[PDB]
Amino acid sequence: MASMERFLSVYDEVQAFLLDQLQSKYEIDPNRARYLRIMMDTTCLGGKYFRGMTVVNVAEGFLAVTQHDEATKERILHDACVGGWMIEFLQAHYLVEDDIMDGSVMRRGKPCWYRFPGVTTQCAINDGIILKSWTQIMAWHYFADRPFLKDLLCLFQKVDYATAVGQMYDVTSMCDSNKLDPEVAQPMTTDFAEFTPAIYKRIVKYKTTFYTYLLPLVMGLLVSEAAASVEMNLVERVAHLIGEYFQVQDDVMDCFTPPEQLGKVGTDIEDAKCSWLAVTFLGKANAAQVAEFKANYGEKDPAKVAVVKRLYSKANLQADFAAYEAEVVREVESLIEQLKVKSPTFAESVAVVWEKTHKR
Amino acid sequence: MASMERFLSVYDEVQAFLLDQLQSKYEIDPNRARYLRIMMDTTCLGGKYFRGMTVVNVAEGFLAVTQHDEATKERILHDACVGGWMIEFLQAHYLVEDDIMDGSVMRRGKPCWYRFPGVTTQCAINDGIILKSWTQIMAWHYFADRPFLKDLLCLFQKVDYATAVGQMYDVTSMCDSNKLDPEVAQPMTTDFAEFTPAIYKRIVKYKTTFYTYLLPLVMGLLVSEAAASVEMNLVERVAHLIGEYFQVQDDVMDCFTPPEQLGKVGTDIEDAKCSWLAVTFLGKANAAQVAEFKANYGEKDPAKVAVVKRLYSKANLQADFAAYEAEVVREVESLIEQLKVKSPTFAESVAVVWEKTHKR
Ligand SMILES: Cn1[nH]c(=O)cc1Nc1ccccc1
Ligand SMILES: Cn1[nH]c(=O)cc1Nc1ccccc1
Ligand SMILES: Cn1[nH]c(=O)cc1Nc1ccccc1
Ligand SMILES: Cn1[nH]c(=O)cc1Nc1ccccc1
Ligand SMILES: [Zn+2]
Ligand SMILES: [Zn+2]
Ligand SMILES: [Zn+2]
Ligand SMILES: [Zn+2]
Repeated sequence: MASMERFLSVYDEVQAFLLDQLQSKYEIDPNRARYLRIMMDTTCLGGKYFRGMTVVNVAEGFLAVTQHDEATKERILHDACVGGWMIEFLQAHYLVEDDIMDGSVMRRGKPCWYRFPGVTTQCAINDGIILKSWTQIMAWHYFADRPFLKDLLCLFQKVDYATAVGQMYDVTSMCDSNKLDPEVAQPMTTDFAEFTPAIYKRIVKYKTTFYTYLLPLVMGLLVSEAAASVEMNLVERVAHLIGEYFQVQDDVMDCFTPPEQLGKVGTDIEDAKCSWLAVTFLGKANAAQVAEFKANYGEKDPAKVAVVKRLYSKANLQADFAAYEAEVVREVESLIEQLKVKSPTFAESVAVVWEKTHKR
Repeated sequence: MASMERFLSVYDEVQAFLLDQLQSKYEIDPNRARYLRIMMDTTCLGGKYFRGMTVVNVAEGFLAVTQHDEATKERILHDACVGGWMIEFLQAHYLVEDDIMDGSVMRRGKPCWYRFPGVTTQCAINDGIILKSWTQIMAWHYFADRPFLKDLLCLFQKVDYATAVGQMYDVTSMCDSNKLDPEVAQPMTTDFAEFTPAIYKRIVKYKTTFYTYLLPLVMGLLVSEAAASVEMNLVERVAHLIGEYFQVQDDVMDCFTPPEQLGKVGTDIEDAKCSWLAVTFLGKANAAQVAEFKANYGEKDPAKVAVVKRLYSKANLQADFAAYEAEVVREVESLIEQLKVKSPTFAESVAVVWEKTHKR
């Protein structure tokens, strides 16, 4: 059975389990069950399933080199699919809530969930809470007797937390740290002194890399009972590196990819985000350019946004990106090589992860 | 050491642990650490700590009748305080998010968190996410080697889920079930056919009773290694009963307690909530009264809200409340008696829980 079909069948299984349990144990009625079914499909389906499928990929890698009964192979694959879905549902939680937080309009060419006419923010916040609770219901049901249950919950827990910490880092990235105060409305930074590579890296490391690359990799090891075949510090390092790279790409696209292609109208400039473009622009700009940046950034006014886009174009940031790219290639290759010492197989899964990110 | 002082010291300990771990492991800076410290205090402190203190109370009950080394008594009490804080932080999560969801103004005589000038909804949603992640960080750290860790996480998990399901039941309670559809903006019910005792009970059972009464009781049993001294079905029944009663009281107060006393301006009528007053009014009203209710309920207009308040006054709902109260007294006493069969001590903790609710 091909990986994607297995993964998608498990979605149907898991959905049916969750909705059946709401009827038998939580006194739900059919109309609310239908609402939740539609919520799950709309928020969890329709992406590329990169994260969930990485869990499946890692597990398949181990199966190819490990002796097992056929029933055991199927069990490990079912586990990897459920675990993949846990990550996809955790992402869905964060997308729902983030879209609300940011007042976002679209996501993947469709309205944000909260904007659906029969949803509203009042329900959507709670819907996003339910998305994440479903991750736990899945784990407790499908993995109840599994030897990796503890380590899987503890890891999941840490990644979730890191993610929420990263969201805080993100939404506060255009404030001056020394001015943060719940009592005082937060001015946008005037100096941009905190738009540095190191500050940027911290945002991205927590907000994206733990759930997008670390969790899928390590969950595939856990459901494979293979975490002792890897040096965990190398897994962390490679995950944080590829994940950073993934975000820089996302930041570039926000500014330069046509809205129809992107699935949304990017607003990083208007939102004054600490993006890779802004940090790298401020890293090479002259005094006059920095001044023109400060006068136009973080403003909804389209004339000012176009001034910022023009400043990025004239600044030839494509060249800084090529250079960053080349350095990421060196380091990712270095880590992959290091991972071969203890597990060729896992090194190869990381290679696959890298190819799917590198050239996308 | 008195229970409240122990409980409050543990708060300081747990806060310090969480903020220290954010500095040493999550790369946090001092200003964001301060923001989170202020968030925790503002959202978790200042209530009566009924829920957290119930865990401590149950545990103290067992200590009085069980042989242990002094160090063990202290360990069990420390555990009960951490576990109490887990519940208080879970409530804080839900209050933060619910206040946002409902567009609430005040809570306990202070502005809702999201309304603080340097917070905003964009941060507050995430803050509420962090509140709940902190429950898990506490459990994994303080209870890592504990024999009850599994059962405690699994229970916690189920209660959290039940709560989010109850929130869905609540926010959808003024819609016609058969009209729920994410594609279509939801009209308020015109018939009120779903304002029944049984539908009401389901809302309250999930939205409040699991986290307010069941979880504190059962967490006190778990940290005491005493869950085999009780019949769990009796614990559930008594928890659901007292919790229902607690909510009916809350519903009455929303309408009739002066705003300064309540800590907020109650808006159940304007929000068209399925309250105990509305269900009991519709249960005794004549045709003309029902018609006047339908014309005025669920409308911000103060003239219409005063018409609804007047209809409740003329309907002498105090008498239905006395009658309900008397029946709750019978049943709670019956369950307490039943609980004495296997544990006098735990029966007595439930009595204390009841006295603190009954006459408050
Ligand atoms: C363009 N420049 N050259 C490198 O080698 C790295 C960067 N910028 C960067 C800063 C923070 C995170 C990721 C990339
Ligand atoms: C201005 N130009 N037009 C596009 O479509 C993309 C870019 N520049 C770019 C910046 C950083 C990395 C890669 C490309
Ligand atoms: C007033 N009436 N008499 C009872 O004995 C109970 C109710 N009403 C009620 C309905 C749903 C939940 C809780 C109370
Ligand atoms: C109208 N009246 N004035 C108050 O202050 C309270 C009530 N009535 C009431 C309704 C149900 C239960 C208890 C009291
Ligand atoms: Zn965001
Ligand atoms: Zn982006
Ligand atoms: Zn609410
Ligand atoms: Zn209320």
